[PDB]
Amino acid sequence: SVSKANVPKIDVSPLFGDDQAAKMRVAQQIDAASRDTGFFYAVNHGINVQRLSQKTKEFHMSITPEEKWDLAIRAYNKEHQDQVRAGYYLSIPGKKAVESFCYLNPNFTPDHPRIQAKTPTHEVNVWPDETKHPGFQDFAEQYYWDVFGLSSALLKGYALALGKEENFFARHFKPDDTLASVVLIRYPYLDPYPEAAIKTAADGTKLSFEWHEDVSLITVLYQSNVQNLQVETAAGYQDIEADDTGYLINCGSYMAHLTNNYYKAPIHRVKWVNAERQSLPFFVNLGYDSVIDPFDPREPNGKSDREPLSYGDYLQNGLVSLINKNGQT
Ligand SMILES: C=C[C@@H](NC(=O)[C@H](CS)NC(=O)CCC[C@H](N)C(=O)O)C(=O)O
Ligand SMILES: [Fe+2]
Repeated sequence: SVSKANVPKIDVSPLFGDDQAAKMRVAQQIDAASRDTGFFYAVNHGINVQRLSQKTKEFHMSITPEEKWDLAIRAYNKEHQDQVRAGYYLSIPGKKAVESFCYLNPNFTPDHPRIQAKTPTHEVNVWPDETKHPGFQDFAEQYYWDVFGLSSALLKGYALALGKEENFFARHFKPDDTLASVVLIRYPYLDPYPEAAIKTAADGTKLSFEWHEDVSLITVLYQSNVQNLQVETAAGYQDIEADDTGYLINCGSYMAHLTNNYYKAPIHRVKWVNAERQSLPFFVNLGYDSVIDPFDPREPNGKSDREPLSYGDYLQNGLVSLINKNGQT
């Protein structure tokens, strides 16, 4: 039988305020978690996650096959050549159970300079029809900003944890340019459950999604209360307990690049569970030209061999790489 992973619950509320010592104590907990399994739960985050789950459920349960084609990314709909990242990722009954809706920075409009330059990784969100999904766009855009706010607080924790000034990451994470994404994932109950949608691990464990590191600086995740995630540690894969009041946080491979692997991007996977459930990640990405200098907090002089890498280059190589390893989602 499988061990439970150490995933501490960290009260992050001090990261929103001005008590500096209290913030350092939070930063210490982030450091410890980041250097152990690489996961923690942010609690006292201030987000209304009951409404987030409720409104997401309404959307997933009421969207029709026709609307899905109309919002489809280009992998499902060749008419939609500008939609690499944003839109609907369809299920395929009998083959692929998971389906999702991805959106980016709401400030990415036709008049934003990056959209006018056609810079890669930037797109204008697509939305379903307002009368069919009343309030959904407004809710989802407001959600993007609420989780942006949590994520900025978190990034102040990570900076402090690494011995830097608090805005070290947060100042490259800006409303005007962030490449961050929200994905509203539906994992359905199905019987019979399509076997092609289940993968078997080297240890026999049935999976919905195989082992990987995240393409992110950090990932800020809300999930329903159904246990599914596993993290690889030196002792094997361990179960991450559910907590549908908190956000599950981990570093992605950009953080590992910046810190010369002092904060690793923890390898994790998703168990197959036959139950209706939701997974709503926010992938904290910086702007296309952010190029933080890699450093190394193990070393007295803090210096690293690694070459700077622009977030945009990282993200474009990274998103195409995760689709070829683990399949189209
Ligand atoms: C967060 C956990 C979740 N996994 C996933 O969604 C997997 C790996 S984290 N991720 C993806 O497909 C990356 C797409 C990122 C998004 N379209 C974007 O353009 O930025 C799961 O529950 O399967
Ligand atoms: Fe992941």
